Amino acid sequence: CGELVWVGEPLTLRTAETITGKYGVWMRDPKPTYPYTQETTWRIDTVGTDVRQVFEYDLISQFMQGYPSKVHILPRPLESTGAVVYSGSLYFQGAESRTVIRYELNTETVKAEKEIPGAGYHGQFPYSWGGYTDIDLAVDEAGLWVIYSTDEAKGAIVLSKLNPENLELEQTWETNIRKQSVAEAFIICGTLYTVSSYTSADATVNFAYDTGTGISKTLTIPFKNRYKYSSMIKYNPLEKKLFAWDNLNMVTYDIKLSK
Repeated sequence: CGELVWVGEPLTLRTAETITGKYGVWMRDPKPTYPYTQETTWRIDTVGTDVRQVFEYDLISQFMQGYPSKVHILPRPLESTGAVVYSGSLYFQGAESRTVIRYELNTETVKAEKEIPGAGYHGQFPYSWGGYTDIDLAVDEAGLWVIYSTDEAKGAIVLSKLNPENLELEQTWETNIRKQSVAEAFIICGTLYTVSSYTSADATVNFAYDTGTGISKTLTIPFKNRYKYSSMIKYNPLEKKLFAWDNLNMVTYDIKLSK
């Protein structure tokens, strides 16, 4: 679980789109929990205002291969498609709010709701590609996180580790990078990494903040994005890959860590 040293070229995901026909924003659980398995996937369709539908699929279904097994109707709409599934629950930001909601998928139950203290929302502290990217939920090898900013932090990235059961903020770190200066961010092995553009063609993983030590540094790892679409990239620690949505396709990026 060392420092990132390389990011691969983006590879189009064809699996879920092939079996289902939907390009959709796809999510997988890095801690699959019975009765779900590694073949289970969830899609948020990105069409419409105040989206509440999450579609659940078994891609090796013995009953209805190709069609959703279940459609969940969330009790609050999504602020953005940047939700995560972790340990059997969907964690999402409620529209027009700084609230994170834990929705248990197999029981359709809200198990926790938490206001992220002081967090900006709805266009106050977006990433550099704009949109409602103020609050970014992330999963890594140690569980669930949230990436945000606050007025007191003057727009610098704040990072909190979340208790997945009750959404308490178990530890917080105020980092030394402005959120609006980077295009997206993700956590790998307890290090926050950010992506920046530095010309019209060229982007890099440009910064690292290690939550274990507090130490940060500039990086220059090439990051080959196809587009500049306001979204959140999500690390999947089970697959050890980054998953991104660009409005056309889901793509994965392979990673290498120093050994």
